[PDB]
Amino acid sequence: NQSVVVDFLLPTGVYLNFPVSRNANLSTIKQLLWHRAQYEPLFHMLSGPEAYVFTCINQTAEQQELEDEQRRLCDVQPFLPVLRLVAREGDRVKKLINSQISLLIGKGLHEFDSLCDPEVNDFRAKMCQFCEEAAARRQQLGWEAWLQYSFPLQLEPRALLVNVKFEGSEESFTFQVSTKDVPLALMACALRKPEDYTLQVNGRHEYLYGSYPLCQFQYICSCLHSGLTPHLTMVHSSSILAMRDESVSLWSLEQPFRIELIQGSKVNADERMKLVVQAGLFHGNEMLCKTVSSSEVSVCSEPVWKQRLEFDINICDLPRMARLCFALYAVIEDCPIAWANLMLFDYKDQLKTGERCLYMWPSVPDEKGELLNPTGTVRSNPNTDSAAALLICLPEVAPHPVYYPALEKILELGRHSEEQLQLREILERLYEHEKDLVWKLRHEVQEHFPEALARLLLVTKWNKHEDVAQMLYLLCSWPELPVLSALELLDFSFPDCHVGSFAIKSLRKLTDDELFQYLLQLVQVLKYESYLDCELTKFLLDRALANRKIGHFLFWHLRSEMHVPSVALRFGLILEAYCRGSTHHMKVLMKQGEALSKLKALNDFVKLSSQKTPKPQTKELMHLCMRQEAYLEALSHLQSPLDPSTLLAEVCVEQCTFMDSKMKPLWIMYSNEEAGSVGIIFKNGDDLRQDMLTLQMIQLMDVLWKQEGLDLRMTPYGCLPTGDRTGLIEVVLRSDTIANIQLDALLNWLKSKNPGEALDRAIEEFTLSCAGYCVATYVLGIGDRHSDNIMIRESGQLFHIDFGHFLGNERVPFILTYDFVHVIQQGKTNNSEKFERFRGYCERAYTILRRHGLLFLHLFALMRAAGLPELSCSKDIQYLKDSLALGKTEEEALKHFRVKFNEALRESWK
Amino acid sequence: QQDQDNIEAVGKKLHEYNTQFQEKSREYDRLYEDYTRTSQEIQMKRTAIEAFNETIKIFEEQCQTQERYSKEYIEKFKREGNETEIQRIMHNYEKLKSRISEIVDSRRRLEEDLKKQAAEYREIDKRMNSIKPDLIQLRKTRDQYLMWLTQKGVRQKKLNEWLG
Ligand SMILES: C[C@@H]1C[C@H]1C(=O)N1CCN(c2cnc(C#N)c(-c3cnn(C)c3)n2)C[C@H]1C
Repeated sequence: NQSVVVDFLLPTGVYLNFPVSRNANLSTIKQLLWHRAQYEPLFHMLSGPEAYVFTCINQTAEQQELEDEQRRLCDVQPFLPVLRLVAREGDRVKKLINSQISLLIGKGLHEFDSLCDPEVNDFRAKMCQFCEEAAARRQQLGWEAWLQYSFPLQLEPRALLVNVKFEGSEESFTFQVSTKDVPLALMACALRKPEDYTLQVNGRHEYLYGSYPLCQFQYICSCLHSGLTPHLTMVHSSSILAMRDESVSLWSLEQPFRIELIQGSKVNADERMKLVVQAGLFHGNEMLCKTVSSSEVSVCSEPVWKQRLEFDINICDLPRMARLCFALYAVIEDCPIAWANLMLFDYKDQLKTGERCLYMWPSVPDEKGELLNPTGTVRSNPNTDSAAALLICLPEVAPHPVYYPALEKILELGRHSEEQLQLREILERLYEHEKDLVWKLRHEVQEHFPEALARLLLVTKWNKHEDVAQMLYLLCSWPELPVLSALELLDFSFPDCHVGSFAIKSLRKLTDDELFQYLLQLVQVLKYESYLDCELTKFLLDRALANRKIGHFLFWHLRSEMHVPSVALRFGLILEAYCRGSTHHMKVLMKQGEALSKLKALNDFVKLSSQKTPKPQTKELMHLCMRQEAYLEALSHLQSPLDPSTLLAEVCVEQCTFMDSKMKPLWIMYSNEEAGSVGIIFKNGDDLRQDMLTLQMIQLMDVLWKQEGLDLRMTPYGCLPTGDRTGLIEVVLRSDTIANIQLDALLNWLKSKNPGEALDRAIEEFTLSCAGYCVATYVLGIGDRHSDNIMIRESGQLFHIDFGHFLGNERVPFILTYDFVHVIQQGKTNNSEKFERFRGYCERAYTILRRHGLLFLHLFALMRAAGLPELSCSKDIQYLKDSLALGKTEEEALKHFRVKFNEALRESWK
Repeated sequence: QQDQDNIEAVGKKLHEYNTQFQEKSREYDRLYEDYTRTSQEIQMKRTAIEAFNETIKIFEEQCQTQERYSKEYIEKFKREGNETEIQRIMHNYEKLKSRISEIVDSRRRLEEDLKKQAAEYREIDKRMNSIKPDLIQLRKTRDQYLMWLTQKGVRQKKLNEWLG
């Protein structure tokens, strides 16, 4: 159906109800309204149309002043078709952004207010002021610095021609220049008919500037290796400005910690069984004391216990990050029902008192099968209406409220307070005796073994406050550790705020490029955080506000988990903050979000139709939907989510199609005549997070290899989770799967796509890439590699897709495919000279990844936060240790790789 | 001092218990989809009801406005003869009031469905909690029989063919 009846509430109290078209923009609807209103009472008292703004209840239940009246009613997408007229005046810049944030992040901002939580309110106040301030500061600065913010350099870790021109001009100047020419030198040569200019790769938001040769830029590096002439535009400093605009101490409470277990609520269990609340205190993973249990009360919905639960720890001993943990069980005279964790101190360092209602999370029966879940989040279950709950009460310790001591008083306990031979063996390579031996010589560990900080934090006895003060004292004067060490300190094992702060302190030296390689791991680590305001969140926000690309990918990493109850709140408040400091970038992300929403609607139609009717008819019926104004315009002209410097201009509906997978991915083709025919895959139905990690890691290996002078011709293509079982993959053109090329044939295919002397290049491309993706898939433990999920490029390059399983999920052998060896050896039975060079590439590659082994171990260890099926424990991590042989010498490891290699060559024949 | 069947017979049971496990695992995972799905559907109803409240709030602000605005005005149409312009205003207001009744009725209907879906949620969660003890016991039995045959010295290839 085309038209919908809209209710119109006029400001005189008058009510009009008439039909309008879904496609009609608000500007038009106001005209129709005014035309009907003239024949209704009290019309003479209204002002003119432009005195008023439409108002509706949007999809997230918030009121929205509809200021942009060029938007279609179907895109505005109100809850009920009800439009109210109110006055334009009022500070509607604040109003506009608050509305636009609510739709952008998923969760509506009123849901933060509704919680009646100070922690939330103070986070929202402090972080939004911080972000708004940095954006105001950004605006005053120069065009050069703004260009650094908006379009940061894309660099790579002899002479050819270059096509130069200026903006708004048909003519273009071609001329010869060298590789080592800095960009400014080229602009001087272009001034032929300098520092008030910058070059742009036309058809793209990628610019060339700073003291770096042309070869270091990716666009040039891309064009040189291909053997092509670059195309550029000169742009004035004035033109970038057009872009730029539009009172009692805790240590005297020696009385054992206890709590009152009052009630359970909304419990769902088998009535024959009986309920037990098990409980325990924790610091990180380690227990602070023995776990106590309630009496076996019989199963009902609303069980009542009313028991004190005395723990074997004094209130003075409780560390800052003390974590009371509950598990509800159903017993026969064992089923874990639910669990919930609670921090004993609040965000203001105050020891919590009084009643507390923990809405519990359901237990998932896992392989470890522990009693309690001390790793799980502190956040209450969002489903307060239906979820089970535990009513408990933390007792009144004193008439005054009591805080955990300040750093001045922590350091004051530090101010009060032959052997080395045993310690070196332990650190320079822990059990009962050894843990004490480290603790005695804790001062020597700071002095001669600063890298051993992490080991030392674990030997610290966090359930006695004397120990805790001494460790913190050392920590405050602990020398700055390298990034690699700091990554380990973000892991859940180290829950204390002073450790967190030290880790972040050491990460501030990260360049934006390097920080991009770890951004995903850093996002997941936020799930381990206790409080909303934390050092990591401010760090991530700092870097997002200073760099638009980092800001972009921060947004999507957080946005794509807004469906997950456990993180919705924490991630929402950060996204709100980011947006307020990036109002300029909000507008870009709005457009992507809507494009994404059309694709979801579009895919769902294809899913349904393909079940019934055949492919060619479904292909044309897809196109019909895409031709619609709202669809075509929303999918057209937007910066790619996969890389915002890429520009998705004109959607080519004829080339647009879908693929034959179970979830039926959409294949969307674009065109930009300024550039040169980009495309994307919209996957909706499966989880893509595991594919991204795998690609991020292969990309990291490529970077790691390239630094040591080894380019293995990889294809590090984009992959981006955008939402609930939803994401994008960057299309790589002039490439098909080996299965399709095969329907002998590979070498024929390369012959046809690389005629004459170009075939020798294409084999070298194939050899180099086959090496990297052989080592990569071995190291990461990616089995199930067949011609349906491996792809060749016309250039010669091999690459891998649909990384479903990894880390052995039994040990995956190193794998050489006969078909690839045949191509490596140039179609011969025996070409030892070529095949030896190929063996050397694998061995070199594999050698370099061992050199950076701990980096992989640390990055993976933090991904255990994400809770992927195939990365949940030490066994998954251990796989990488054994694949990289990190417990061997460099030569021992390399001899086992050769034995793996040689037996994979033997296995290839059969 | 330490108080705590043929190999083929224990291997036959290892095949069985692993099957019974994998069935029960697939069952629990089906319920956990329903749990997670229904959790999402309930949150959507819990904010759709908020959108009904915020709409019904706006219609009632309109009614307040209709009375305050017309009270100070309508006396002029009475003294200046226009009984017809009075009657226009009132019919237009009864037309507003009549519309609120539809919106309230549709909010009632949603509130009814979310009452039903909250009962479904709790039932799904209940059925998961009577599958958990079966599942965990089948896990631990399966693992006991593996430990037994490994100690007895059964070849890794033989254990693999029993496991599925
Ligand atoms: C136009 C025609 C309908 C489409 C079709 O059926 N095709 C055959 C399979 N194919 C695929 C399949 N999966 C992926 C992934 N994931 C990619 C892919 C492309 N680039 N990248 C980085 C992955 N390519 C190539 C394509 C031509």
